[PDB]
Amino acid sequence: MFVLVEMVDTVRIPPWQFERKLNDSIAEELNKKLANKVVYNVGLCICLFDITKLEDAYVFPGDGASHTKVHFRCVVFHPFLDEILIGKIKGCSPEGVHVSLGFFDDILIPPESLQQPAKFDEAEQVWVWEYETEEGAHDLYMDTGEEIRFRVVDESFVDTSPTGPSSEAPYTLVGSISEPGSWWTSN
Amino acid sequence: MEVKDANSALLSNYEVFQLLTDLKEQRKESGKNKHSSGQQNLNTITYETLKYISKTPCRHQSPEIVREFLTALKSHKLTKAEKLQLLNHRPVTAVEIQLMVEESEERLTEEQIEALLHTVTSILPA
Amino acid sequence: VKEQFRETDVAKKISHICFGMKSPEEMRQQAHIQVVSKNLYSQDNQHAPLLYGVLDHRMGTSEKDRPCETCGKNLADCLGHYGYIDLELPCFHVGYFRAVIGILQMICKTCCHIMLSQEEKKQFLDYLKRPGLTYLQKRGLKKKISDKCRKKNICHHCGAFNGTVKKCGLLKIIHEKYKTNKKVVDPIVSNFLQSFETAIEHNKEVEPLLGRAQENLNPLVVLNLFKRIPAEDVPLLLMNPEAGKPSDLILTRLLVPPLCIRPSVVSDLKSGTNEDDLTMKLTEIIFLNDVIKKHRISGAKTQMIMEDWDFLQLQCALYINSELSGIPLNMAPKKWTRGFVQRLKGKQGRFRGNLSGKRVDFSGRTVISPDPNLRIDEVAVPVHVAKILTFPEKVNKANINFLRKLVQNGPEVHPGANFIQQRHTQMKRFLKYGNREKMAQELKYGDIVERHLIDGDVVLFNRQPSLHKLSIMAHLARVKPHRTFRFNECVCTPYNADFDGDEMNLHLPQTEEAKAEALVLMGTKANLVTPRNGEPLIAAIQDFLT
Amino acid sequence: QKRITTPYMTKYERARVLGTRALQIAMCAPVMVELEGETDPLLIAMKELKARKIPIIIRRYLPDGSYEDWGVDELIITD
Amino acid sequence: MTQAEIKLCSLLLQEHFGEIVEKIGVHLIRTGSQPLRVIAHDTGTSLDQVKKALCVLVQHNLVSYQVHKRGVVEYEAQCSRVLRMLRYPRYIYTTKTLYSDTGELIVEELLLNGKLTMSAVVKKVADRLTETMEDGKTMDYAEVSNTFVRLADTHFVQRCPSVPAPTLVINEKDMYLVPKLSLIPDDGIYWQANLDRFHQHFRDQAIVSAVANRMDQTSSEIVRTMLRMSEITTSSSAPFTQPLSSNEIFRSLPVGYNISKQVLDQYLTLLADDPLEFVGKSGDSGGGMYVINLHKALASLATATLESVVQERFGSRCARIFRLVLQKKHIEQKQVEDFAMIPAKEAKDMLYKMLSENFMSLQEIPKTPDHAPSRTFYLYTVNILSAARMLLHRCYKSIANLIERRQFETKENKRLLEKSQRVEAIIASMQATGAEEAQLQEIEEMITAPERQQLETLKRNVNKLDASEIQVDETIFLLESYIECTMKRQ
Amino acid sequence: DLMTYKGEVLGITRFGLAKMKESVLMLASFEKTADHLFDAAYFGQKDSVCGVSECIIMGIPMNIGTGLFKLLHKADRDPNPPKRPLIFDTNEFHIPL
Amino acid sequence: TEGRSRDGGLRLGEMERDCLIGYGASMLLLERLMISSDAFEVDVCGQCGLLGYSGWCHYCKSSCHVSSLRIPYACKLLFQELQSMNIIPRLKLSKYNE
Amino acid sequence: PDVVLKPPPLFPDTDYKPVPLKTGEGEEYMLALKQELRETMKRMPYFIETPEERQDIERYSKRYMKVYKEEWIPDWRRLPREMMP
RNA sequence: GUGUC
DNA sequence: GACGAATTTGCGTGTCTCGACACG
DNA sequence: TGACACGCAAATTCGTC
Ligand SMILES: [Zn+2]
Ligand SMILES: [Zn+2]
Ligand SMILES: [Zn+2]
Repeated sequence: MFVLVEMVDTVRIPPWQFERKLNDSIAEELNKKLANKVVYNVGLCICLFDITKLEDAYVFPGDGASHTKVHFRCVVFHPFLDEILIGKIKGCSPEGVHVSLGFFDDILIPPESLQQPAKFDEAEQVWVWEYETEEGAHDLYMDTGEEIRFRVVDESFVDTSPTGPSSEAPYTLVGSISEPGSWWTSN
Repeated sequence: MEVKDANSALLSNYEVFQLLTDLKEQRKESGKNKHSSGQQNLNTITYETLKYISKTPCRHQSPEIVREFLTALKSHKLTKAEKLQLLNHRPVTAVEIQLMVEESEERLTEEQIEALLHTVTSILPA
Repeated sequence: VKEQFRETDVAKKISHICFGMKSPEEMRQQAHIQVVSKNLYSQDNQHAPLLYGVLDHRMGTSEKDRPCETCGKNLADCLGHYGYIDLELPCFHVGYFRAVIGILQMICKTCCHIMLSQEEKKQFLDYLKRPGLTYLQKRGLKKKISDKCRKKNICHHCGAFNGTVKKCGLLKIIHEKYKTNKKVVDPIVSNFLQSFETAIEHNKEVEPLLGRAQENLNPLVVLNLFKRIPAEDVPLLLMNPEAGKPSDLILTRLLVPPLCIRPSVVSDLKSGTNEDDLTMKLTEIIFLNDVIKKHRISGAKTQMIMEDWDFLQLQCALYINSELSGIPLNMAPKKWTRGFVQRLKGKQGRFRGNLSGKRVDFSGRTVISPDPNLRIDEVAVPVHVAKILTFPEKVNKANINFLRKLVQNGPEVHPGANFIQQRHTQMKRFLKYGNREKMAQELKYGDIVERHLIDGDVVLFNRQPSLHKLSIMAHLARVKPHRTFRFNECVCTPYNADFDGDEMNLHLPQTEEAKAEALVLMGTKANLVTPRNGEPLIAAIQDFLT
Repeated sequence: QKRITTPYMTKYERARVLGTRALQIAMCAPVMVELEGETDPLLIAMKELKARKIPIIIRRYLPDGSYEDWGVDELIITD
Repeated sequence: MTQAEIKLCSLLLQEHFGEIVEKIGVHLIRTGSQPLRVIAHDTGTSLDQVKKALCVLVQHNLVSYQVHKRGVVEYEAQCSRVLRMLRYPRYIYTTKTLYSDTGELIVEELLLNGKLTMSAVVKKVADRLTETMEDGKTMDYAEVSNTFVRLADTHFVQRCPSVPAPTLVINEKDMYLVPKLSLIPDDGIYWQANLDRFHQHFRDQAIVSAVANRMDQTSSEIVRTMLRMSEITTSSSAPFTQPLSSNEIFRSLPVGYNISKQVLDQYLTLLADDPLEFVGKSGDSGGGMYVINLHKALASLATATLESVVQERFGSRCARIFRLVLQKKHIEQKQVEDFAMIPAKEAKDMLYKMLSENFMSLQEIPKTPDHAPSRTFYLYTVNILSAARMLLHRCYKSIANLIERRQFETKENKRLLEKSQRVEAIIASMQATGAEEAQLQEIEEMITAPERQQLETLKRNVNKLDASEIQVDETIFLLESYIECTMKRQ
Repeated sequence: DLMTYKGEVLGITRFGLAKMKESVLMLASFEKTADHLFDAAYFGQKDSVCGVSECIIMGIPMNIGTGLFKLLHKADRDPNPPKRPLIFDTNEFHIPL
Repeated sequence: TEGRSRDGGLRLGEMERDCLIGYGASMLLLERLMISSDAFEVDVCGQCGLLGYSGWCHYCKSSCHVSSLRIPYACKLLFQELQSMNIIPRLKLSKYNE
Repeated sequence: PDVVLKPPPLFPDTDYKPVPLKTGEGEEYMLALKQELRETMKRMPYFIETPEERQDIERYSKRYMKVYKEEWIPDWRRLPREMMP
């Protein structure tokens, strides 16, 4: 839901589905194709916005289908470096914290959280924050949490492709504690 | 597949909201729910996206108010990208203004900050 | 977790084909296993493959007692792997001999620089660099350049006299240098002659023999003079730099082909195996690779190493052509073997024998008989043949009750199907072992069903001695229980049948796209005049005329 | 835009169009005619051509690379 | 020229210059002369970057250009001039061993900028030297120019062809003038170091060192003197030194050496009556003159290099047979063992191992129009030229492998390196503010044992490889001087 | 006219067919295979498969007769459909600094 | 296979191919030579034209540039036979749309 | 005539070991001289360290990008007149 | 190899 | 008068020299 | 056991030092 990217690909229409409009068909089979798929570096596709220009169809001898090469713009979720967003924390780990978005269900913050964070999981998941300049503040974070506002940095792109003969998180983000949710910010 | 331009036509979240609201209301009337998993993936994506958008207090703003607020903020300097970065969330607090622009201490003054603050509070409802 | 986008099935076409020769380094890079053993079969419990051998199962399976090793599969989904064999002494090639004797004439043998002038090199290069170049214009350019390189015997870059280059024997190169003329005495030949008497005080049987002592280029000096040639003058030498390179002309690393390309013969006679001639030649040349490495330590003279070297060199060159001319009688084998070009060259080859032939299925042939009770585009097919032949078709909304009745009829009756295929899962099921009453109901839209030959089919009928294009035609099929071929006598002249000993053949199109193409072009009503002159060929015969 | 090609329908294109239509009708395609009770969609593929109800466009390519669009209904069928 | 030199210069221009320029540079070695548009087309690079690469290559006098058929400009890259970038440290050291830091810092910037004016050399040398001193920052321009004149009159830094249509035809003259300076604007005069002079000096050094450790320490002073009088009259191609007599030699001998006339003639005749045959006397009953032979000495040097290579690789017993067959040309297989007392088995083994590596040739002598490998005579002979030319092709791939190994280890411990170097600047600026030993124990234990042990080995490995590189490229220089002398431009 | 458009009067033999046509595997499928294949490997040229024999061997439909043209499906299609107008990106509003 | 004693088929030689060529039919000529005789699906690479396996190359050791095509088994056998004769048929793929 | 079933190693252990190098104060002087020549010509304007840099979105941090772009004067007078940047 | 077209 | 250069002609060598089916 | 297109090579003539 951040950047709309233009793409081009050939889409074959079934020979029995000729009663529906070619535009409606193409739009439906391009919505079904790129629905919940992650790509190399552009990001994660969400849906289809619209087609720009539609070329003619070709009937190759041998199959009998209809191939059309159309340019379409799909909405991909790819934020930039200095962007603040809110999330609901899934759980805690001794290495960062595991938080999720609405659809994107994998982001984890590293130990770089605050000035005095302490982590220890004896039986449950605990994140405590000590803050002493001249008075005493103790903030406690347990099994679940909501409304954490942070900046998404250290973006990583890993590709999964079959290595060797054919006989797992493609998108990775971290967060810096900015505004834990009373409200106490961090600068 | 081939890509003409990788990063192009940076859009907003309300545009996605408006596009996904009318996308599913006509899909359930027309669609036969024929392909189970292929349609299930799209349904899940759209549902999670619309839920995240509806939890975001930015759905009660039609495009004309967006255009008016953008023309109002066009006035001073702020930034092309920080324009919609500031519109993505509610800047009601003065601390979030300091985090919107990475350096908001030397460029302008805080009085002009509360000015645009009340300008935005007069724009978005609650 | 989220799934990554991936292309469903990569479907592409072939644009063009490029030809090129590989290097031993790339050969080893592609190769999988290195064969060092000559023992084909291990002398243990049963016939079993020996590891690191020529008949190994790591290059691909050829029979059905053992699975594959690289990727677990069977003989259907297995393409093949290659191997590399290192040779002790580099050897000559059988097809790249003319290229080598031409390059030896072009480039020097003392400096490794093409003998041309700076002003002529550019006037050849700009003519070479043209937007339009055919394969014949480069055939004559090498011819034109070899002439100017052979006119001059003294190079302009350095000051050494080369001589000339001609071949001798079968695979032997003698560079004619140190010529002794009777006009003036050259200092180079003088030093050459003074350099030889320093050893003719032990054996006085070479002073009558040194007068024709010259330079004999061996593969060791040839391969190294191909490594000192500049890459600048290669584009002018008419050699594609991206495909090939001048050094890659001497074989020193042999590429073991896949094992699926050389199937083994089995006998129900003696519990016996029979290998391919390629495998036997490989086991014979590997035994020559180990007999030379033993003699250097064991201690041999120059000639006893030289004849083993050139034997190993000739057995590798006779492995591809295998019909080379000018072989010494002591080296000539008496029994005949076929090589790599013998699979290509010949009537029973692979170019016009397999590729052009490609024997067809769903066909037959039977003696013809007269039947003046049919039409011009009709032919009678026996029921026994119609029961064997099947035609696959997909079930539409109009073909539901028409093929349900046929599958209810059965395979033993003439109108009916034998194999049934499902819509999504592509697998065929018999109609003789299973029940027909239940599969008739179990039918969906878009199901392939192969039924027997029915009346009203575009079926091809022809003869074997085809000279003109009207020797093959397409008619409508008709089932008649007489166990013989029948057709009208008027169309006997195009086939030129004599109706006493003629056995004509018949073909059945399988795809629907070709069933409509043989009806409009190869039609009996359409094809009535001949393209030669324009006269109608089908009018009448003797009896009707009388 | 003016056509520089003969208007008569060739048999080479007639056969290929008939084959394509026969292969497409057997793919559960919407028929462009009310057919009689009869199988072998090849037999009814000629019926649509005789009535000029075939939605297929013929693209003729020239040696240089020029494309020419022609309609099956615009072509003249002679037999 | 070949794939080895092209692969070497590719890395040499990728580590010295940039990737874009080295691409066009390597593309200019596969095709001799090509138009600018055709180059920009087939290379795949845009026009601006191609022009940048071309002007970079021209500024370092690495590529030449000529006017062709209509008005076109054909560029040509010479690989021999490119392969001389591995001897820059040796050139600077040879300039610094005779002269002082003046000549070193004058010539080290002439090879990093190619065509440069002397007003710029004096400028930059003066600036750097004033910045080097602490209290007295006074550097005379006259002493900087004095070493420049010493280079100019000894023929070390010459003038490149100046400016005398689609382009201008650069012309060269014999006007090596030194325009009189004006020290606190002279344009159109650029100076450049002369490399053949350095090659001649290295040849004299090698000759005198060989004749030193060969026979005597004193006769090398005499030959170096005989090689000092001919620096002006003799050139590189000339195989025979201009004739010189003993009476003129006794005039110019070192100041700290008192050797009389007849014993000097004694030394000279001992140098003449010598199997090495470096100096040859042509005289009379009265007197005469001596002439130094350069080619027959370079041949001996290359021969000694070949025997050293075969002795280090194969063995001393094997080099013994190599020298035995080099002495007795065209010897036969069974008669080599009656000379060399070596067991027949491993003798034949050594002979075949040598011949299978292209170290020896075998010549055929048949008695029949048929080859008849049985009924023929084989003879073993040695060729010096081809062996030197084939070792030269090995040295280049050796240097290429060394460079690839040196560049390989840097990119696995790279982020570790610029991360440990980033911690260096954190405390380097902190120590200026105030020294905290607690912030020192922070960096004492912040780096782990394998985090600090990697640089320790990497520096040693890089040093070893860069030190082997020079010992290898001196051998190619000693080997390329014997190949070019026998080569006669017809 | 087949043996005169080149400029020389050719005959239909192995040498004449080697001169009139330009395909490697085609010339190899007529007479000696080793010579033509080795010459092609030595030269190292590229061959665009467009002959009937090449298209039959490799498996491409030959572009002679029925394969000379291309069929196009005629259905309800729109080249340039009306796209959704933007409410955010209009550059006369988005003025850079 | 050859012969009736082993239940073989019929042979389609060149003289009968000339009759189909003179007519001008390309669909049936390809249907009864490639579709009904030997239809094989092979895979090669775009970087370097070579016969791979399981969508994987042993020359580049990467499955990025991998594609497939339909070829008769005879042609693939001829390619695998010629590659052992120092004759490598470097192939260049393309899209049928291209 | 014996047969080997286990293939030889890819690195056959050599006959003798390599030779140690010669070292003098001039040798490490030349080593450091080469190590500084490489680093300095890596930091020269002639060395093109700018192939092309792509930037998708513009940021506000434009202060820490003040790179000094001083090309050397190409001296077009003593240069091919056809080539004009 | 034999037999037929 | 005598030597380097280019022309015409006898002689050496390689490739195939239609298709199809059936049986032992 | 016919077909002639390729090389390979020796006899011979115009020409200029
Ligand atoms: Zn396998
Ligand atoms: Zn030469
Ligand atoms: Zn690959």
